[PDB]
Amino acid sequence: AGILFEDIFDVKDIDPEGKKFDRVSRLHCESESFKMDLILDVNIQIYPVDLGDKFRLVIASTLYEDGTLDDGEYNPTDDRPSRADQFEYVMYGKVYRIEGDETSTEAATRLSAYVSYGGLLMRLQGDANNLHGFEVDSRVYLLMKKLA
Amino acid sequence: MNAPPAFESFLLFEGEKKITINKDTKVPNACLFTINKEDHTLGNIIKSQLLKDPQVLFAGYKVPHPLEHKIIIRVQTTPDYSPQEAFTNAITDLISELSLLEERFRVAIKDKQEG
Amino acid sequence: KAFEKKFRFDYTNERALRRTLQEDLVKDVLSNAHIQNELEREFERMREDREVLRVIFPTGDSKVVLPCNLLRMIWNAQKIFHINPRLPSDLHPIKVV
Amino acid sequence: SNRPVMGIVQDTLTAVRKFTKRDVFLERGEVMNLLMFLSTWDGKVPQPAILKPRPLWTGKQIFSLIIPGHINCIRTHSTHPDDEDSGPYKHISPGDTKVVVENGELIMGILCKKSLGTSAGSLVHISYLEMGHDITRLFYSNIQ
Amino acid sequence: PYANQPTVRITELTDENVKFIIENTDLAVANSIRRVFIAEVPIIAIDWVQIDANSSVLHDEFIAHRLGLIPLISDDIVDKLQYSRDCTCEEFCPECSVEFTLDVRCNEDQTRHVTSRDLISNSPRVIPVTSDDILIVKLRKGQELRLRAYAKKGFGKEHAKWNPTAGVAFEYDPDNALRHTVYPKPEEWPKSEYSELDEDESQAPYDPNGKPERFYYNVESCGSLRPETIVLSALSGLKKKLSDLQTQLSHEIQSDV
Amino acid sequence: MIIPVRCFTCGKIVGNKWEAYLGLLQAEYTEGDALDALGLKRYCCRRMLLAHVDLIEKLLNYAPLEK
Ligand SMILES: [Zn+2]
Ligand SMILES: [Zn+2]
Repeated sequence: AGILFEDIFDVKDIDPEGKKFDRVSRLHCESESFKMDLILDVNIQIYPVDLGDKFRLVIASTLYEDGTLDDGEYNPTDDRPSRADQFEYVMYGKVYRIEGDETSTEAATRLSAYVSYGGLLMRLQGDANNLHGFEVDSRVYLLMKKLA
Repeated sequence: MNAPPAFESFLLFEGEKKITINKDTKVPNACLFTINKEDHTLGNIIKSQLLKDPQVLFAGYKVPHPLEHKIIIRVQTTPDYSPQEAFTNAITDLISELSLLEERFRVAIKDKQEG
Repeated sequence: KAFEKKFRFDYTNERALRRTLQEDLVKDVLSNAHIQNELEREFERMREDREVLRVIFPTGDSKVVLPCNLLRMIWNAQKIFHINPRLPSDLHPIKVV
Repeated sequence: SNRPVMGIVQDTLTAVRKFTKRDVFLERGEVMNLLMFLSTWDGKVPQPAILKPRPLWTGKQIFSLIIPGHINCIRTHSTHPDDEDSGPYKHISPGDTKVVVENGELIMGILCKKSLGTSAGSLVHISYLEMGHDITRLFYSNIQ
Repeated sequence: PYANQPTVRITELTDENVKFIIENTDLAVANSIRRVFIAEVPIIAIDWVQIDANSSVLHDEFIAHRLGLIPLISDDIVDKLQYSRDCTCEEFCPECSVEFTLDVRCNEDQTRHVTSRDLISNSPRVIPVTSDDILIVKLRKGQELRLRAYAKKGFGKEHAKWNPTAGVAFEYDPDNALRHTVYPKPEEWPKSEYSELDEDESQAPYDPNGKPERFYYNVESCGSLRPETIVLSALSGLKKKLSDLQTQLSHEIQSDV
Repeated sequence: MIIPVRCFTCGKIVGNKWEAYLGLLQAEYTEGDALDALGLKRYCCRRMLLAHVDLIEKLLNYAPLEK
C-alpha cells in the first residue's frame, strides 16, 4: 500500500494573476468526490497541461508501494522493487507546513497541506478526514497522469 | 618573472604520475582519478562517455585550479563493477569511437575529391 | 487584552489544555493549586517585566539587540526533535517555569 | 554592527538569484558536474525533484546540499511584495519570493543580497552563528 | 555502455576551408574534437631565432615574433619530425628541426619589403606558404637584416604560433529545439545558415527527449596544414592521448593490485 | 607599426594582405569592398586591416644609424 492520497482533479485555472516563471506554471485545481481544492506548480515544457484537463493525482510515501522506506536516494538501478511507473509525471518533495482551522477547544475540520517539491510548491485544502496522513518534514511523492 | 614556461600544460617532468587512483571512503564503490597535465579536452570526454554506462552511478570531472594543470574525475559504479574497470571501458570505447570516426571521415574525404 | 490572551496560561478552559498538553498533565495542572499559584506568580512577574520594558522603551520600539536568538533556537529545537505541532505536548509547564 | 562583512557578491550573487528560481532544472550530467565542486558533499546524490518523464534536479534542491548541517532561516526576496503576507498565498508565494530554509534545506524562495549578502539575520549570518567559522568558510567557498 | 556510431557528411572542401557535419555523437566528443583542432594538432613553426645583423627600425625580438607566426607548410613531414625535447641530439638536428636563413640588404633607394619569400629553408618540403607574400619588415636603403632560424614541431597548447587553423566554426542545433539558449525575443534573432525551418516561424518546437547531435563544423586552415589533414591529425592526436591515458591507467591498476 | 600577421582573434593570415588592401583602396574599391575581395569575412579579420596604421613608413623617413 503506502498510499496517502488518491483523487482525480480538474484544472480550473493556469495563470490566475500572471506568469512569473517561463518553465513552471501553477495549476489551480478542483477535485471531484472529496471536493478537495488544489494548487500545484508543474513544469510546463517537460509536462504540458491545459485548462479543463482530467488528471489523476496520487500522494504516496514510497514509490514501491509494497510498504518499505525508500531511504530518499536516487539510483537508476532501482527497477527490481517494481516501482510504480503507471504515471506520466512524478515529483518528489517534503511537507513543510500543515495549516488548519482549529481554534483552541474545537478540532480542525479543514486542513491545508503544503509540500515543496525541491522548489515547486503545492497547497491542498480539504476536510481533515482524508488529509490526516500528511506529517510535517515527511517525504512525499507526487504522481500525475492525464485522463481522457 | 613568475610566468611558468609554456610546457607546463602537457609535459611531465620527473616525479608526477600521469594518472593517480584514490578510493573514496564516503560511499561504496567510488574512486577519484587525478590526471596530471591535462585539461577539459580529456575530462569532458571522460565524463560524457562514462555517463553512457548504465552501471555508472556517478561520473564527472573538474579542474581544481585553471592555473594548475590537473583533473579530478570521480566515478561511482554499482556493486560488483569496479570504477577502474568502468574507466578502462570508457577509454576503450573512446578509442573505438575515434578510430571509427577517423575511418569514416577519411572515406568521406576520399569520396569528396573526384566523386 | 491581547497580552493576557497570549501570556496568561488560562487553565480554566480544561478543553484547550487537553489539546495542547498531554492528557496526563492536564489533571495534574487542574488538581494541584500549587501549579496554578506558581503560574499566576510567573504571569505577575511577566507583567512587572512588561511595565519595566514600557519604562525602558518609550516609542514602542520592540527591535532590540540580545545575545542568543530565542525564536530561531526554539525553531531549531522543533526541527531537531521532530516536534509535531498537531499533537499535544508532554512538556509540563511547571517544569518550564 | 553584529553583521557579517563577507557575503556573496558580484557574479556569484546574480548567478545565485538566477539559479534559485523555480524554472531552473538541471539534467543528470550537470548535477554530477556541479556536485564535485561541493567540498562538504557526502557523495550521495539527492533524489531529483522530478523523476518522470525524465530526472530533473532543481536549483534549490542542489543548493540545499550547500547549506551546512541544519540551518533554519527565513528571509524575503527583493521583489517580495507586501500584499503576500496580508492576503492568501502567504506560504505559497506565487512569485516564489520570500525565503524559508528548514533543517538545512532551501524549502522555497529566491535568494539575493537580502539572504546571502551582508545584513543582520542573513542566511550566512545564521550559518556562522549556528555552525562556526570553519563550516561557514566552507559554505562560502562551496557557494562560490 | 558502448559507442554510438558517428557518421560524417562533408559539404565543402577547398584548399583553405573544410565544412563537414558529424552526426550521432556526444556533445563533449564534438567539443573536444574542436578543441584539439586548435590545441593538440602538431605543426611546424619557427621557434629558435638568431639574428646576426638587424639595422631595421624594428627591434630584434619584434622580428623574431613576426617570424615565429609565419606558417610553414607542414602537410607531410610534421609526423616524421620529432619534438626537440624527445630528440636524442642536443640543440637541433635535421631529424628534429628545419633550418631557415634570411639575408636581405636594401641597396636601392626604393624601400624593400622583406617577405616570407626571403626565408630560405634547407628542406624543399617546408615552404612559408608560398607556392601573396607575408610581410616581415620594410627596409630603407642602407638597412640590413641577416638572421638564422630553426623551426620546431609544436602544437597550440604551447603557443598560438603552432595553431594550424583559423577561426574554427562549431555549431549544433541551429534551430533552437533543445533550448540550450533561450531567446527573450526569438523573432529578432537571425536564422543560422544550417536552419531547417521556414521563414514564417522563428524556432523549432521544444524537444524534451532530444540531445545535442549533428554538430556542424567549418574548419579554416592557416595554409600550414591542409584542412582535411588538420582533422585527420586532430583525430589521430586525440586517439594517441587517450591511448597513452589507457596505458598509464593500466599500469597504475596493475601496480595498485 | 607594421601590419601584424595572424589576426589576433582567430589567427587568419592578414600580414600578407596589407599591400593588396592599400592597392584596392587606391584604385577603385571602398574599404568594405576591398576587405571582401581580400576574403576577410569575419569582422575580427576586417578590423585587423581596417584599423591598422602603418607607422613603418614614418619610421623609414629617418636616416639609418649605419650607412
Ligand atoms: Zn635533433
Ligand atoms: Zn580573424
